[PDB]
Amino acid sequence: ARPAFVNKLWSMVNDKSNEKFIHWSTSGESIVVPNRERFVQEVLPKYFKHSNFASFVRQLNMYGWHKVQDVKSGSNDSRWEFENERHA
Repeated sequence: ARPAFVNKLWSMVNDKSNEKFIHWSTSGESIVVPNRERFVQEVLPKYFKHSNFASFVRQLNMYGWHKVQDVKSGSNDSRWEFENERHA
């Protein structure tokens, strides 16, 4: 059956009440978390009793989602946009 994590992710990203904290890009291709801190503080607890961002990202990685590291080191860090490896 669909894993509980995915059920929760699909539910949270599609719930308009979470819009400020996590939403699909307007293209519908990536999942955007504008600010890590607000998301962890206001959204995460609603779906996972005792979790944290590292746990959330670890689960995302297993399903093909990645925050591409395209900015040189030393050259924000709070914005997290996720893109999936699997393409059409």
